[PDB]
Amino acid sequence: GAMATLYKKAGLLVTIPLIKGPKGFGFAIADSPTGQKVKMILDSQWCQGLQKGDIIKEIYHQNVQNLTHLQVVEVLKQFPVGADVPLLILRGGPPGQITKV
Repeated sequence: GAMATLYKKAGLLVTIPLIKGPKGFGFAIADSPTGQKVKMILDSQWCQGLQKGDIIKEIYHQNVQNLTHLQVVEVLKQFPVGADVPLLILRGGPPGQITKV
C-alpha cells in the first residue's frame, strides 16, 4: 500500500546477511551506470532478501562505491565457503559486464 509505495519512491537501505554457498553467494551483478546492480538471483538461500535491481553500497561495512566491477567481484570471491558477509544495498529511490558471485 501507501507505505510500500513511498519506500520505493524514497529508497531503502537494506542489510542482507549473505552466507557463502558452495558455488558463491547465489547472485550475479551487472556493472551498471548506477553501481554494482543485482542482475539475477541464482540461489536465494545464500542471499536471503536480496532482489534484482538492488545496488551494492557496502560489503562487510566497508563502502565499495569507488571500487570497480572487477574489484567487487574479487572481494566477494575472496570469502571462503560458509562465511557470513553483511551486504548493504540500496533498493529503489530516485533513479555492462555481468558476473556470477
